[PDB]
Amino acid sequence: RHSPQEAPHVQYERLGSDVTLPCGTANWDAAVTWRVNGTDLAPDLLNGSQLVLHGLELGHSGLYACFHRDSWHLRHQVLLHVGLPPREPVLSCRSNTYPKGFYCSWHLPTPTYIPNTFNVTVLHGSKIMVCEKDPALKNRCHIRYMHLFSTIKYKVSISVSNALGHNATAITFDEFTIVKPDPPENVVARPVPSNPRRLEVTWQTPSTWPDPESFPLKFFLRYRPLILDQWQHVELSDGTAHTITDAYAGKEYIIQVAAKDNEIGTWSDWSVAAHATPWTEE
Amino acid sequence: RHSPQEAPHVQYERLGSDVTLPCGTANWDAAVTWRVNGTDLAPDLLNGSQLVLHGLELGHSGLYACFHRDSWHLRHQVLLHVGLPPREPVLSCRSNTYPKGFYCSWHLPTPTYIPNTFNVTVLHGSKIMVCEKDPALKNRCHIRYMHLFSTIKYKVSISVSNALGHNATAITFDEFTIVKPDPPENVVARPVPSNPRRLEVTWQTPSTWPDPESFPLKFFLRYRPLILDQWQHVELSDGTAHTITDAYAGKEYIIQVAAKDNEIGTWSDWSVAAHATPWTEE
Amino acid sequence: PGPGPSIQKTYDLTRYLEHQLRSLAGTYLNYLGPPFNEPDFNPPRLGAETLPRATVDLEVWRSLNDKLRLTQNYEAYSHLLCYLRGLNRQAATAELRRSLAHFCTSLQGLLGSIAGVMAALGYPLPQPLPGTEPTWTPGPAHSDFLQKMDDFWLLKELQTWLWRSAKDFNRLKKKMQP
Amino acid sequence: PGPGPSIQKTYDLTRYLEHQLRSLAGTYLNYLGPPFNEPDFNPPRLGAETLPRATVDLEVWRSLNDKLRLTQNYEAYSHLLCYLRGLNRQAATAELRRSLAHFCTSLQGLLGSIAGVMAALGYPLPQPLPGTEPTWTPGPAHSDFLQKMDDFWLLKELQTWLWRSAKDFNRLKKKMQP
Amino acid sequence: HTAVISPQDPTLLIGSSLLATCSVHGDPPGATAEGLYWTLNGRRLPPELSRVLNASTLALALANLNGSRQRSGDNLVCHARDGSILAGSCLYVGLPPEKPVNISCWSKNMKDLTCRWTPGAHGETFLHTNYSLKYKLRWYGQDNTCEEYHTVGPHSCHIPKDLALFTPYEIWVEATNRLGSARSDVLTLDILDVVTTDPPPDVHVSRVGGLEDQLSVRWVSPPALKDFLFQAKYQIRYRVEDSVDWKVVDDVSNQTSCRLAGLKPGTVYFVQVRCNPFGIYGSKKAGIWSEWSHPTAASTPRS
Amino acid sequence: HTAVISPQDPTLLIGSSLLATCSVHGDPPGATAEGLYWTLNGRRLPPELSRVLNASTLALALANLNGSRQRSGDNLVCHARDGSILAGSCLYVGLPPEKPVNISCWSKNMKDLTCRWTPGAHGETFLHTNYSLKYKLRWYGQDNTCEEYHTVGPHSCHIPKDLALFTPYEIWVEATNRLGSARSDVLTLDILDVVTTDPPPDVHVSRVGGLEDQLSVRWVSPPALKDFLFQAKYQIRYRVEDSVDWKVVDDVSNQTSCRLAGLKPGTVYFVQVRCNPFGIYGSKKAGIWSEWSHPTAASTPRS
Ligand SMILES: *[C@@H]1O[C@H](CO)[C@@H](O[C@@H]2O[C@H](CO)[C@@H](O)[C@H](O)[C@H]2NC(C)=O)[C@H](O)[C@H]1NC(C)=O
Ligand SMILES: *[C@@H]1O[C@H](CO)[C@@H](O[C@@H]2O[C@H](CO)[C@@H](O)[C@H](O)[C@H]2NC(C)=O)[C@H](O)[C@H]1NC(C)=O
Ligand SMILES: *[C@@H]1O[C@H](CO)[C@@H](O[C@@H]2O[C@H](CO)[C@@H](O)[C@H](O)[C@H]2NC(C)=O)[C@H](O)[C@H]1NC(C)=O
Ligand SMILES: *[C@@H]1O[C@H](CO)[C@@H](O[C@@H]2O[C@H](CO)[C@@H](O)[C@H](O)[C@H]2NC(C)=O)[C@H](O)[C@H]1NC(C)=O
Ligand SMILES: *[C@@H]1O[C@H](CO)[C@@H](O[C@@H]2O[C@H](CO)[C@@H](O)[C@H](O)[C@H]2NC(C)=O)[C@H](O)[C@H]1NC(C)=O
Ligand SMILES: *[C@@H]1O[C@H](CO)[C@@H](O[C@@H]2O[C@H](CO)[C@@H](O)[C@H](O)[C@H]2NC(C)=O)[C@H](O)[C@H]1NC(C)=O
Ligand SMILES: *[C@@H]1O[C@H](CO)[C@@H](O[C@@H]2O[C@H](CO)[C@@H](O)[C@H](O)[C@H]2NC(C)=O)[C@H](O)[C@H]1NC(C)=O
Ligand SMILES: *[C@@H]1O[C@H](CO)[C@@H](O[C@@H]2O[C@H](CO)[C@@H](O)[C@H](O)[C@H]2NC(C)=O)[C@H](O)[C@H]1NC(C)=O
Ligand SMILES: *[C@@H]1O[C@H](CO)[C@@H](O[C@@H]2O[C@H](CO)[C@@H](O)[C@H](O)[C@H]2NC(C)=O)[C@H](O)[C@H]1NC(C)=O
Ligand SMILES: *[C@@H]1O[C@H](CO)[C@@H](O[C@@H]2O[C@H](CO)[C@@H](O)[C@H](O)[C@H]2NC(C)=O)[C@H](O)[C@H]1NC(C)=O
Ligand SMILES: *[C@@H]1O[C@H](CO)[C@@H](O[C@@H]2O[C@H](CO)[C@@H](O)[C@H](O)[C@H]2NC(C)=O)[C@H](O)[C@H]1NC(C)=O
Ligand SMILES: *[C@@H]1O[C@H](CO)[C@@H](O[C@@H]2O[C@H](CO)[C@@H](O)[C@H](O)[C@H]2NC(C)=O)[C@H](O)[C@H]1NC(C)=O
Ligand SMILES: *[C@@H]1O[C@H](CO)[C@@H](O[C@@H]2O[C@H](CO)[C@@H](O)[C@H](O)[C@H]2NC(C)=O)[C@H](O)[C@H]1NC(C)=O
Ligand SMILES: *[C@@H]1O[C@H](CO)[C@@H](O[C@@H]2O[C@H](CO)[C@@H](O)[C@H](O)[C@H]2NC(C)=O)[C@H](O)[C@H]1NC(C)=O
Ligand SMILES: *[C@@H]1O[C@H](CO)[C@@H](O)[C@H](O)[C@H]1NC(C)=O
Ligand SMILES: *[C@@H]1O[C@H](CO)[C@@H](O)[C@H](O)[C@H]1NC(C)=O
Ligand SMILES: *[C@@H]1O[C@H](CO)[C@@H](O)[C@H](O)[C@H]1NC(C)=O
Ligand SMILES: *[C@@H]1O[C@H](CO)[C@@H](O)[C@H](O)[C@H]1NC(C)=O
Repeated sequence: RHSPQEAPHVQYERLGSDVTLPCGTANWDAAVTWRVNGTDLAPDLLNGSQLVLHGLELGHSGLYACFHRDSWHLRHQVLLHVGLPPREPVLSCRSNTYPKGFYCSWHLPTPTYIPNTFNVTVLHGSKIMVCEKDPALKNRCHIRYMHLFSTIKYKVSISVSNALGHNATAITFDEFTIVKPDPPENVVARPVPSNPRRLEVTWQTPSTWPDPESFPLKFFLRYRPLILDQWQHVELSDGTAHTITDAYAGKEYIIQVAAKDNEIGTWSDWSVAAHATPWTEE
Repeated sequence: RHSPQEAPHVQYERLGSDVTLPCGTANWDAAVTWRVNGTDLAPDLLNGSQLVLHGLELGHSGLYACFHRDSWHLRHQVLLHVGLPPREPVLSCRSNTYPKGFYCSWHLPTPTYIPNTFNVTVLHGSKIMVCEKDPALKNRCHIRYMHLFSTIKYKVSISVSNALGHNATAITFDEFTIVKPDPPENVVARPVPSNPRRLEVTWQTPSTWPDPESFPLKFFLRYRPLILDQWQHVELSDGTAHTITDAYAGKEYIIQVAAKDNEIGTWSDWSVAAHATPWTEE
Repeated sequence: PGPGPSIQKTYDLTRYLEHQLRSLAGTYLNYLGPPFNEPDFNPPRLGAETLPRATVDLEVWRSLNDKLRLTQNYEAYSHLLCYLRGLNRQAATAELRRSLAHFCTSLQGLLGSIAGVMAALGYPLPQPLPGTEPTWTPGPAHSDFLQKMDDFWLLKELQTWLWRSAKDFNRLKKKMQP
Repeated sequence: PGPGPSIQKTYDLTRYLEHQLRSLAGTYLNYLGPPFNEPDFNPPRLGAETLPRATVDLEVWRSLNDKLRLTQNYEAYSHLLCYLRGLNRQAATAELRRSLAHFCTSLQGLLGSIAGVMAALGYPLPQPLPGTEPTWTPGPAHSDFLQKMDDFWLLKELQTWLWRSAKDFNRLKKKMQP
Repeated sequence: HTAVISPQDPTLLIGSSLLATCSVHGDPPGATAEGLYWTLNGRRLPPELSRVLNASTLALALANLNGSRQRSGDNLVCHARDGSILAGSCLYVGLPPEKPVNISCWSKNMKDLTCRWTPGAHGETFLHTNYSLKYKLRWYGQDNTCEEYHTVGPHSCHIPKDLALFTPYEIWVEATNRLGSARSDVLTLDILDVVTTDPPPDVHVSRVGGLEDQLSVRWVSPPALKDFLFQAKYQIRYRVEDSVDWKVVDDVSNQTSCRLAGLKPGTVYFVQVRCNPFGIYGSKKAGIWSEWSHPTAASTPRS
Repeated sequence: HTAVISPQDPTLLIGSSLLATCSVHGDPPGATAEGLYWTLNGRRLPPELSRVLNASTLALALANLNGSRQRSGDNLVCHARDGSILAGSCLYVGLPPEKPVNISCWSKNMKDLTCRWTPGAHGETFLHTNYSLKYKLRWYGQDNTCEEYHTVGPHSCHIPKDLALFTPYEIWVEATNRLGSARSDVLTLDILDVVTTDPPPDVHVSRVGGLEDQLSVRWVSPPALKDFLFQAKYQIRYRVEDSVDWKVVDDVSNQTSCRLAGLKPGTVYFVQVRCNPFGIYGSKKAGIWSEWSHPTAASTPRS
C-alpha cells in the first residue's frame, strides 16, 4: 500500500462471518507476524502472509497491526469494526400542538455498533415538505402545518443507510388521529378548613398549547388512598378546579391529572405526584 | 113478533155478559111465565114482562120459551147460543211435494161454540192465486206452484168471521224454507246368517214424492235396543239400504228412518216402528 | 282427474260461497237500515231490472244438457262478480270491505273453477266472450233508497243463483255423470 | 329556549351523525372492493371535483362571526344530503339501503335543526336559496371505478364536514355564547 | 204508479224543522188524497201531523229532529193504503265537528310512531266524519299524511317510516264531514321523550348452590336498543303460585342478573321482568315502561 | 397524465381468456414503457405475464378466469413506477342461471302465502341475479308479481293478499342476470293442503281434587280458525323440570281439556300444546303442524 506511517484504513465486517486480512502486497512466502493492542498473535492463525478470522465476535474489533518477524517495523495498519446490518426502524408520529405542526423520532429495535445515515421525506398527498430541525436531541423532524381539515392523509417514510445493508419503512396517518398534548404542570392540592371530608385540587395548563382559549381541553382526575391502592375514575369538564367529597378523615391521597382535547386525539399521561392531608381539629 | 108457531129466531151472546130477553111486544104489566127445556122458572128472575140473565155460563144455552100464566099457550120462541169471540188463528204452511205446490191449515187456539167463516187469499208478490180445495178434511188450500226460483216471497193471510168478532193473521215465507216430505213407508229389517253381530235394514220411498230420481232425498237412520234406551245418530247418502255392525249377539234393536231433500228444507218425522233379531246358531 | 273430483270441488265451493253470502247478506241487511232489516220486506222490484234473473221452468231446466246450464252459470256468475265488485264503493266499514273483498276473491276462484270444469269435459267452448258492455258498469246517478233497493235485490239474486247452481251441480253429478 | 338547548341538541345530533357516518363508511368500504378496503389508499382526487371542500385557514376560520359559518354549514349539508340521496341507486343491499335511508332522514333532520337554530338567534336569513342547479344532480354516464372513487371521496368529505361542524358548534357554544 | 218526495236527500241540523210532500199519480185522485201515510224507520207516524193540501199532494210537518239512527240516514217511505212502497228518501242530520283534544303519541324503538286522539263531540258521531293525521318538521319540512289507520284501535294511525331524531314534530288532526271542517291545535312532540322498547326476552331462573331461600334471575338485553343513545332500566316482580299479590323489586337497571331474598322454600314462583329506557345525551327524564315478559316459573329446593 | 384501459368493463365467462392494455401519456415514453405494472384486487401480478408492445402501450394476457370476489367485480388498476393510480377497470365474470328447484309454499290460516326456493347453481351467485315470483290461477287469471321479499330468509316472498280457495295455483320463479334468463318449472299447488295455523293460546294447568299423580290441562281454540272448512287436532307434551326428555301424548283432537297420568308427586312439569288442522270437505290429509305454545309450569301437591 502507501507509506506505513499513514493513517490506517477502516474496514467493516459482519458478525460471525469469515474474512481474510493481508498487510500490503507482500509475497505469500514472507515472514509475517501480527499484533493487536500491543500483544503478539499465535502462529497457528496465519495463512501464509494473511490473517483469517473464523466467526468473529464483538471482542475482536480494534487495530490490526502487521509487523516484521522479530522486530517493530510496521508495514500496514487497519482498523476492524464489526457491526450488524440495520433492521426496520420504528416510526410513530404525534402532534404535541394541534394548531401548530407535529414531530416524531426514529430508532432501531436492535442497536448497532456503526453510525448510520437517515433520510426524511414527507409527501402529504402530492406535495413537498421541509422537515427543518435544529433541536437539542436528534431524530426529530418538527414539521409545521399549513392547512386545517385538508382531507389528505399524510405519508412519511424513514430510510437507514449502512455499509452492511439498508432498510425502509413508511406509514400513513391524518391530523385528527395523532393528537396528544403534554400532562399538566404544577399539580398542588390544598385542604379545606370547613369540611374535613373534602379536598381541593388545583392544576394548571401546559405552556406548549398555544391557544388554550380557542381549543379547550377536557381534563381528567384520579384520586386514591395509599393503603387502599384502588383508583376511581372521574371525568371533568373545562376548568382547572375540582371538589372531591370522597376524602377520608385521617388518610392521605394521591392525585393524578391528565389532558386531552375536546373530541380530537387520545388521552395523555398523568401528573408527576400529589400529596395532601385532610383537615383535623385539635 | 110473527105468529107463535113459526120457526124460532137465533140470538148469540158473549160469555159472562148481561142481556134482557122479552117475548114479543107485550105490555110490561102482563102475566109472563118462562120455561126452558120443559121446566118452569122461578118468578124471582122476571123483570116485569122480560127476562134478564146476569152473567150467563155455558149451561144456560137452549130454547127459551115464553108461555101464558098457568097455561100452555106459546107466544115467542128464541134459541140462545153463548160463544166466545175468535182469537188469532195459527197459520204455518208446508210443502209435502217440492216439484208440486204446497198446502196448509188454519185453526184457533181456543175452540169456540159457533161455526165461523174463513177467508183465503194469497199474494205471491203482486199476483192472484186460486186455492182450490175439494179435500176430505177441511182447512187445506192445496195450492199449486207455477215457477222455480222465482225470488218472490209468498204472502198468505187467514181471516175469521163471527157474529161476536173477527181477527186476521198474515205470514210470509219462500219456497226454499217450508219443505218437508213424508216419512218413509214399509221399514222392515232382516237378519244376516253369516255375521251374527250385523243387521240389514231396508226401507222404501214415500209415494207422495213425484220425482224421486230428479230430486233425490238424503235418508237418516237411528238404531237403539230396548234396554239401553240410548239412540245413536248416523247419516246416510242416497240409497235405500244400510249395513249396521253395532248389533248385539242376543239383544233386540229398534230402527227409525227419516227423510229430507239434499239441501232444501228440514228433516221429517221418523218411521212407525221396526223390530228384528240377530242370527244365533243352535 | 276428469269429472270426478272437479264436480265435488265445485259443489264444496258453492256451499262455502252460499254460507258466506248468507252471512254477508245478514250483515248488509243489519247495516242498511231499519226498513231493510224487517223479516219480510217484500216490495215491488223497480230499481234493479238489468241483472239476469234465475227463474226457469221445470221442463226447460230438464231440457238443457250440460252446456247451456254451464254457459248461463258462467255468464251470471261473471255479472254478479262485476256487480259485487262495483258494490264496494257503497259500504264504508273496514271489516265489511274486507269480507266483501274475500267474497269477491272466492267468487272469482269459483268462476275459474267452473271454467276449468267446462274445459275439462272436452267442450270446444272454453270462454265465449259475453257482454263487454257491462264489463265495468260504473255507478250512475241514483238516489240512496234506489241504491239500497238495488243492493238488496242483488244480494237476493246472488243467493238464488247460488242455490240454483248448487242444485244444477248436484243434478249433473248424480244423473249425467257417474 | 333560545340558544341554550338548541346548540346542545345540534351538538348531540352532530355526534350521533358522526358515529353513524363512521359505521356506514366502514360498511361501504368493506363492500366496495379489496383496493378500497386497504388501510391507507391515498390516490389523487380526480373523479369528484364539484362538491364543496372543507379546507379553511385558521385566521379565516376565526374571522367569521356566527353567520358565514352557519350559511356554509347549511349549504354544504344540503349538498351532501343531495349527494347521499343520489348515492342510493349504486348500492344493492336491503340492510345497506335501510341504513342509507336512516342516515338521509337523520341528516335532513339535522339540516332542519340547523335552520331552526339560525332562525332562532334573530338573523334575517332563514333560508337564502342556494344552488338549484344541483338540486337533484342526476347520475351521468361514468365508469364503475370512477363511481367508486366518487363515493369514497364523498364519504371522506362528509366525515370531514361533520368534524368541522362539530368543532364550529363547540366553538360557538363556548366563546360566542354563554 | 210511482210517487215523488221533495226535497230529495236534504241536510238539516239537530232541532231544525222539516217539510216534505208526497204526490201520488192517479186519474181519480180522490181516495189517494187521504189513503197515503208516512213511515219513518219502520214506524207509522201519527195522522195528526200530516195535512192534506189537494187531491194529489200530501203534507208533512216535523220539528226538533234528533240524531240519525244509522250513518246512512233515516228512511222516510211514503206508503199507500194497501201497504205498497211508492217512494223513499233519506235524511241527513248532525252537528259540525269540533277541535279534537287529548292527543298522545308514542314511539317504539325510534322506528315507528303511533298516535291516538279523541273526537270529544257527540254531534259528529252521527254523520260520517273524516279524520286525517298530519305530521311535519317545525323548521324545515312538508306536510305528510299517515296511511295505516286503526293499528291499535279507533282513531289511531301508524307511521312505519323512520323519523328524524333531536327535532320536534308538529302533529294535528283535521276533522271534515258534510257540514264543516275543523283543525286541532298544533302539538310539539319530541321523540326522545316517548321512547318505548320491548321487554327483555330469554328470562331464565336457576338455583344457586344449595340455598333454599335464594334464587337467581338472568336475562338478555333487547337487541333492538342501540345502547348508544340511552340506557334501559330493568324491574323484577314475583308472586306465589297460590297468591295473586305481586312483590316488586327495586331498580336493577345495570345488573342483568339479580338474586332474590326472603323466599319460602318448597314454593313455585313466577318471575316477570320489564325494562324502561332512561335519558342520555338530552332530557334525563325516563320513558314509557314496557309490558311484562312471559312468566318463567322455578322451584326452590327444600331441605 | 392519465391512462386509458381497454376494454372498459368487459363481460366474460369462467375460464375464458382476457386481453387488456394500458397506454400512458408521456412525451419521452422511454421509462414508462417498462415502469408500469398491473395490480388485481390489491395483488401485484407477476411481470412474466405482462409484455411490451411499444413505448406507449403495455400488454397483459390472462386465462382461466375464476369467480369474482365481490358482486361489484374485480378491480384492475394500472399503477405507475412510483405507485400512482393512473386508471382502473372492472371485470364481470360468471355463469348463466339455471332452472331453480325445490320450491315449497305454505299458507297461514288461508290469509297469506309464503314460498321458499333454492337457486341450485354455483355460477349465478357471483353476479347479481334477479329473482321474481309469479303466481296465477290455472284456468282463469293473470300473472301477479309478489312484492314483499325476504319475509323469513333468503330467496323468499310474502303474499299478504287473500287467495281463492278450492282452486289450484301455478307458481314459478324466474332468474335473470347480465348473461341470460331462465324459468323454473310450473308447480301445481293447492292451498287446502298447506294449511298452517297458530298454536292454541291461553294454556292453563290446574290441579283436580286431592290427587297427587293427576293434573288437568285446558286451553282455548285459536279464533283464527273458522271451524267450517276443517277441524284442528291438538297434541300435548310434558317434561320434568330437571330432565330434558319430552313425553308426548296421543291425539287430543276433540277434547279441549285433557288429564295426564303417571306423574310423580312433588314435581314441576312444563306443558306445551300444539294443534294441527285436518281435512274436511276435500282431501282428508292433515296439514303442517304448528309450533309449540309457551311452557306453562304447574306443581303437583305432594302428600
Ligand atoms: C492457506 O493458504 C493457502 C495458500 O494461499 C490456501 O490455498 C489456496 O486455497 C484457495 C481456495 O481454496 C485456492 O483457490 C488456491 O489455489 C490455494 N492455493 C494453493 C497454493 O494451494 C489455503 O486455502 C489457505 N487455508 C485456509 C484455511 O484459508
Ligand atoms: C483493543 O483496544 C480497544 C481500545 O480499548 C478495544 O476497544 C474497546 O473495547 C471495549 C470492550 O468491547 C468497548 O467497551 C469499547 O467501547 C471499545 N473502544 C472503542 C474505542 O471501540 C478493543 O476491544 C480491544 N481489542 C482487543 C482484542 O483487546
Ligand atoms: C429490512 O428489515 C426487515 C425486518 O427485519 C428484514 O426482514 C427480515 O429479513 C431476514 C433475512 O432475509 C429474515 O430472516 C427475517 O425473517 C425478516 N423479517 C421480517 C419481519 O420480514 C429485511 O430483510 C430487511 N431488508 C434488507 C434489504 O435488509
Ligand atoms: C435521501 O436524501 C438525499 C438528500 O436529500 C436525497 O438526495 C437528493 O434527492 C433529491 C430528490 O431526488 C435530488 O434532487 C438531489 O439531487 C439529491 N441530492 C444528492 C446529493 O444526492 C436522496 O434522494 C434521498 N433518498 C431517498 C430514497 O429518499
Ligand atoms: C125492572 O124493570 C123496570 C121497569 O122496566 C126497570 O126500571 C127501568 O130501568 C131503566 C134503566 O135503569 C130506566 O131507564 C127506566 O126508566 C126504568 N123504568 C121504570 C118504570 O122505572 C128496572 O131497571 C128493571 N130492573 C132490573 C134489575 O133490570
Ligand atoms: C136444554 O137441552 C139442550 C138439548 O140437550 C141442551 O143442549 C145440550 O147441552 C149439553 C150440555 O152442555 C151439550 O153437551 C150438548 O152439546 C147440547 N146440545 C145442543 C144441541 O146444543 C141444553 O144445555 C139444555 N139447557 C138447559 C138449561 O138444561
Ligand atoms: C185479535 O186477536 C188478538 C189476539 O188475542 C186480540 O188481542 C188481544 O186483545 C185482548 C182484548 O183487547 C187483550 O186483552 C189481549 O191482551 C190481546 N192479546 C194480544 C196478544 O194482543 C185482538 O184484540 C183481536 N182483535 C179483535 C178485533 O178482536
Ligand atoms: C173474503 O172472501 C170474500 C169471498 O171471495 C171476498 O169477497 C169478494 O172479494 C172480491 C175482491 O175484493 C170481490 O171482487 C168480490 O166481489 C167479493 N165478493 C163478495 C160476494 O163480496 C172478500 O173480499 C174477502 N175479504 C177479505 C178481507 O179478503
Ligand atoms: C196540488 O198542490 C201542490 C202543492 O201545493 C201543487 O204543486 C205545486 O205546483 C206549483 C205550480 O203548479 C209549483 O210551483 C209548486 O212547486 C208545486 N209544489 C209541490 C210541492 O209540488 C199542485 O200543482 C197542486 N195540484 C193541483 C191540481 O192543484
Ligand atoms: C226526537 O226527540 C223528541 C224529544 O224527546 C221526541 O219528541 C217526543 O216524542 C214523544 C213520543 O212521540 C212524546 O211523548 C214527547 O212529548 C215528545 N217530546 C217533545 C219535547 O217533543 C221525538 O219523538 C224524537 N223523534 C224521533 C224520531 O226519535
Ligand atoms: C282529556 O283529558 C283531561 C285531563 O285528564 C280529562 O279531564 C279529566 O277527566 C277525568 C275523567 O273523566 C275527570 O275525573 C277529571 O275531573 C277531568 N279533569 C278536568 C280538569 O277536566 C278529560 O276528561 C279528557 N277527555 C276525554 C274526551 O278523554
Ligand atoms: C403503440 O402500440 C399500440 C398497440 O399496438 C398502438 O395502438 C393501436 O393503434 C392503431 C392505429 O394507430 C389502432 O388501430 C389500434 O386500435 C390501437 N390499439 C390500442 C390497443 O390502442 C399505438 O398506435 C402504437 N403507438 C405508436 C407510436 O406506434
Ligand atoms: C384462478 O384459478 C386458477 C386455478 O386454480 C389459478 O391458477 C393457479 O395459480 C397459482 C398461483 O398463481 C399457481 O401456483 C397454479 O399453478 C395455478 N394453476 C393453474 C391451473 O393455472 C389462478 O391463480 C386463479 N386466479 C385468481 C385471480 O384467483
Ligand atoms: C332438493 O331436494 C332433494 C330431495 O330431498 C334433495 O336430494 C336429496 O338431498 C339429500 C341432502 O343432501 C341427500 O341426502 C339425498 O341423497 C338427496 N336425494 C336425491 C335423490 O338426490 C336435494 O339435495 C335438494 N337440493 C337442494 C339444493 O336443496
Ligand atoms: C274521506 O277521505 C277519503 C280519502 O281521503 C275520501 O275518499 C272521502 O271522500 C272523504 N270523505 C269525506 C266526507 O270527506
Ligand atoms: C352498571 O354499573 C356497573 C357497576 O357500577 C358497571 O360494571 C356496568 O358496566 C354498568 N352498566 C353499563 C351498561 O355500563
Ligand atoms: C331486477 O329487478 C329490479 C326491479 O324489478 C330492476 O330495477 C333491476 O334493474 C333488475 N336487475 C336486473 C339485473 O335485471
Ligand atoms: C269431539 O268428539 C266429542 C265426542 O265424540 C264431541 O262431543 C265433540 O263435539 C267433538 N268435537 C267437535 C268440534 O265436534
